[PDB]
Amino acid sequence: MENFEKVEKIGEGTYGVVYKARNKLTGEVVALKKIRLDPSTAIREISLLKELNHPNIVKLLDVIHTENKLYLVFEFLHQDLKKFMDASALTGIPLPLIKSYLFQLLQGLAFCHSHRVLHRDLKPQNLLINTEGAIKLADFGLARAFGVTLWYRAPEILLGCKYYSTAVDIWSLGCIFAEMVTRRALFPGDSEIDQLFRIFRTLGTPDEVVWPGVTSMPDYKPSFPKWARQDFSKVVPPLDEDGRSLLSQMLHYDPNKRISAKAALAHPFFQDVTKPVPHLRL
Ligand SMILES: Nc1nc(-c2cccc(CC(=O)O)c2)c2nc[nH]c2n1
Repeated sequence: MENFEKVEKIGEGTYGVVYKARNKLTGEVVALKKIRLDPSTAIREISLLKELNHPNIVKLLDVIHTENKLYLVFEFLHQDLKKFMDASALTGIPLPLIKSYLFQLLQGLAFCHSHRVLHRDLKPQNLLINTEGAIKLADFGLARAFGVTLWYRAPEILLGCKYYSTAVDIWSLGCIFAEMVTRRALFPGDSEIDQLFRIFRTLGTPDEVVWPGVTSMPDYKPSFPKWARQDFSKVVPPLDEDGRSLLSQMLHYDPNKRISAKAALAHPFFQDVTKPVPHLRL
């Protein structure tokens, strides 16, 4: 590369290959994302995301459009939440650290949402951690500009609603919360219908009482099986009553009923939040 002294593939991301790269002029290590194309609107829209700065969002440092190729340059972090959860599977992530991470992620969502930016595809691979106890969300705003792990997808998306709201991100974060606590994915579906039916088997099949308008969703079928709903006490033990209450508000079926990021920060579950230091093996 003409502007990067060295470049190493990290892995296959949601938009193309992601590289660890060293800027040739400055020496700075960045995450360089090559967008897999064959989009003038996307360039201007994403370029606006360069302006956003919060401690819990991965900075978009640059948008590079050269040689008819598109690259996004982001601030590099040394581990994602997926790998951290794997590394913590025998002990679990300590509760104070789960709580710190959830609090920080909600601050990042609240910031992004207040600026009219959604994620739409939050998942452990786009939640990145550092050695100082921070966690940051990567790739906020890209999905709208550009138009597969289904495990974190909100039910309205799975039911074919093409109108996204802030609530889709709260759903995904609720699923991630549950996974940090239990050390297993909450809804590890293998297809859209398996994903939907895993949700239904835990939370009950939605109906017009809990979710007015659900039966007019594009992909809703009156033939869906009708499962009863399970208690969160069975789903995320040993999470306490405060954590279970918050999770239940993040996982309401009706997106309009789900707690906002701002309201979630005020929940009693955060009546003793702290910022612990994680043990990261790099
Ligand atoms: N080390 C590192 N890795 C990634 C990364 C690498 C591969 C995949 C993804 C997410 C996905 O494609 O869904 C993210 C970063 N994104 C911003 N900063 C980053 N730093």
